[PDB]
Amino acid sequence: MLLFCPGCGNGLIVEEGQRCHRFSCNTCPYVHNITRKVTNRKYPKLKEVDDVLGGAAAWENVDSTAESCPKCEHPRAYFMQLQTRSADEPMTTFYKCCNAQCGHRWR
Amino acid sequence: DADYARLVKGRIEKTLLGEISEYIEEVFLPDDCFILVKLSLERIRLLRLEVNAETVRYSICTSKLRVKPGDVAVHGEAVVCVTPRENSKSSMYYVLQFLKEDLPKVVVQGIPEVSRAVIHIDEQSGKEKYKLLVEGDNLRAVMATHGVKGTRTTSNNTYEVEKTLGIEAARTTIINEIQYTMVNHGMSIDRRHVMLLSDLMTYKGEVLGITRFGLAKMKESVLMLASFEKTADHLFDAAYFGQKDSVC
Amino acid sequence: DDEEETYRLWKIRKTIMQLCHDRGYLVTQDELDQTLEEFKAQSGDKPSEGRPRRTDLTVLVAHNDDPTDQMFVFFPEEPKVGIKTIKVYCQRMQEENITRALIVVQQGMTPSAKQSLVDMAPKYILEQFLQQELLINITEHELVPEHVVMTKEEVTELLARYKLRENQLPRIQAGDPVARYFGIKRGQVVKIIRPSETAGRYITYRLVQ
Amino acid sequence: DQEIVQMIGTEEHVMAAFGPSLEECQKAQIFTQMQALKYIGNKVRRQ
Amino acid sequence: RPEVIQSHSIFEQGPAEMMKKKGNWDKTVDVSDMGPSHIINIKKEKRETDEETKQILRMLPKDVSVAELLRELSLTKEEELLFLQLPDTLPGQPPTQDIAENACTLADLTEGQVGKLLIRKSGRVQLLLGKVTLDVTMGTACSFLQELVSVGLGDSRTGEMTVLGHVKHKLVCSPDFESLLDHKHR
Amino acid sequence: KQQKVELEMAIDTLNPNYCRSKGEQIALNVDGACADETSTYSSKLMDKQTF
RNA sequence: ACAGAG
DNA sequence: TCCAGCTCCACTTAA
DNA sequence: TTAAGTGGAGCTGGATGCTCTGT
Ligand SMILES: [Zn+2]
Ligand SMILES: [Zn+2]
Repeated sequence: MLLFCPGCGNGLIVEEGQRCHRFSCNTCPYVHNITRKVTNRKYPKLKEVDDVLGGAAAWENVDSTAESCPKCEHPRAYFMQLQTRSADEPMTTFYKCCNAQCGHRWR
Repeated sequence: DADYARLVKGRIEKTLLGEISEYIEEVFLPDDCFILVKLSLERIRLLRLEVNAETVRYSICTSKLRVKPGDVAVHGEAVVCVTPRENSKSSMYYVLQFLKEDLPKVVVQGIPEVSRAVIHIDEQSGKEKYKLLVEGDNLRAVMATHGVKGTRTTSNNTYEVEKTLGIEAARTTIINEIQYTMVNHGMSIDRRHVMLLSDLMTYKGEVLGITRFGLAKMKESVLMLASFEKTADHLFDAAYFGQKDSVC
Repeated sequence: DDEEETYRLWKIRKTIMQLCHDRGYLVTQDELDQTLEEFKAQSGDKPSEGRPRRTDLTVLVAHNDDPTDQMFVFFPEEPKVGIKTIKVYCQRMQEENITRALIVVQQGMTPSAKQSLVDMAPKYILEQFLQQELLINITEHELVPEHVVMTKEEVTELLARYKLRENQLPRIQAGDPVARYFGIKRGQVVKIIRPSETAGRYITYRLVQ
Repeated sequence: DQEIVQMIGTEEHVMAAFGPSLEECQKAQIFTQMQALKYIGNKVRRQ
Repeated sequence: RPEVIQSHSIFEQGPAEMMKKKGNWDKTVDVSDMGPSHIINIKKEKRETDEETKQILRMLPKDVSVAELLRELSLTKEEELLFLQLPDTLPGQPPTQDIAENACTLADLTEGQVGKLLIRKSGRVQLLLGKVTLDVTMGTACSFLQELVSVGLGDSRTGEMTVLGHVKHKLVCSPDFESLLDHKHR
Repeated sequence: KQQKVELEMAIDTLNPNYCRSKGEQIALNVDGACADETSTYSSKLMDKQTF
């Protein structure tokens, strides 16, 4: 990330001193000792998942005493939760039911 | 089955490191600085890919800044840290900003030249089988990946067919592609004409065009070369070499 | 991995067996039908398996001409093969007194070692193959017809039926992949049996130049 | 450099896209107006 | 570099990755409580959005003029320096100023009550400056350092400079052209 | 007239945000090494920031 | 040099 | 307005 | 340490439908 000198407002560079790494200006004496953990997370865009789970994938989210799907009222359906974008998104829930003479897709 | 098709789809399609990493961060420390990449292994398990942290370590150090393999560690089964160095060729050690946007453009699985791909199905009632449309420019790579029937794959570009399969397959590709383009617009040409065109293009062991550069290797007469394009240069060249011409 | 890598060491060796069958060398029947599960016998999977000197071939003798006409097949372990490794294979070939040798590289070759193979000798001919080409037999592809390399006593009949010279036939390059499959040189004449749309066949001829 | 990046924009990807131009300017010793004008004057085609 | 990399079917434990990641960078050399190692809390580096300066720590909605003139009287009695922009001509006459119907600004009027500021229901704020009702709107919110200083040249070449305070908010005044227009149209 | 206000402010030295190894070098670059008759800084260091 | 026509 | 040749310059191997 | 063979990048030079009918 860009960080700028409070004095002259040029761009700081990271360098190493005798006790710490420092943010340092190239044009004025100002330095800032990195005393503690500092971070910057990008969170880039992940792949699409729409055509990846279709067609009898290796799902696993099913559990004992799981709810039946609302239309058929049978537990013959899978359900999953995934991030669709990066993991700062709150996970969305989706489910699909597959029964005899019955095909549907629901949210 | 489609489960077999998506493995070989992901085996050839260009998959970026920035497309499988959930967060890519710099971490500044009082003793060190590096870049930390945590592989979202859930989306690795869903995409059915042969990639983990040791594969990403090997995908790094292929055309990136000359980073050393010692500079990259595999501390977990997700995290991959890249300690940068001084490039020392018009570069400052603050090159972490270069790798912060450049490291998500390395490829960990697939072919570098393939743009995208799509699973294609048929419609006929007798069967349901899955062919594969690869918008790419590397024929030898698609013929070599496990799971793709290399005895039965073709291309549009005649240069790749000449480079991979030979001159005779390039002749057959020219025939089939000219006839396919003529069929798709409601026209019809007997196959002897396109056969004569393809045998005229491939009778010197190389696919020559119908440009002024392919005609300058097929035809020998100075007047035939100079009555079409670049009229003056052939005249001074035939004056220089003392080239006699036939009137045949 | 350890399944995709041994699959390649199966398929490359099988394609080289079919290549040596096509040129005229001695390949028995139990080497062409070598299944992967039967390939797991002479060497196992990767760490006990040996690439560079354990999967070589020097059994290949030309059964037609003479049992001394022999030909190497090597698997260099490093990706880029330098001059020194070519010197190693050269002194090995010198000691065994073989004249022909194939090389199956893994990624490519450094540019001076490719230049070395041109001027080793006119008697020490070597043929560089990449292994990404040998993963599929280009003869068995549906776009490439059957080629048959002709003898001189058939080329003399060909030039007598059409009353030609040699330099009026069509051409095929020395660096063509199907030309490098049969190892043909400047001067030989190939026969291409092109398939028709009917049940018939067409016969064309090319010159290697 | 701060006022230049202010006039360009204060979003994150805008600064990320503009960063390798500040990194080029700091490679040369251009930090002053007279230095920048001396750099430009050595690139002018003379009339 | 060994190329034939090996993989396995087993599923990674969530906490095992979390604690491995934790152990990779939670190490700290902050034990050096020394002068050089110390750092001044009031001279942190400037993260670029000036409202969002704090990147490192010890651990917005847009306001309207009725919400500014409600907090400065009810929430706190403390005085605040506003910087308001008026229109170019104020509805006055230059008093015997040697004229042409030119611009009448604040450099021509005298001291005294010059107007009454009317705050209305539903957020309307008007500056009634005589027979005309003007309109008052917020300006671009400045978030940098503005200082209302004084300069006194009490003598020929020496004098005093005094700082009076800081300026945070801005007001922009404009004539209500619809209301000035609806009296006599054209 | 033509209002052009030039200030000068003094930054301290004993704070840890003042790398003296760079201040000595920049003061040696700006000042004459021992002249000090007319000189932008009084001491051996950069003490001011002019506006 | 421009406009037409097929 | 679009596209093959020609020439300059870094980039590894090898001695 | 450096000689050398080969990649990649910028510059350069070529080309762009057939006729009549008039001012
Ligand atoms: Zn600074
Ligand atoms: Zn159902």
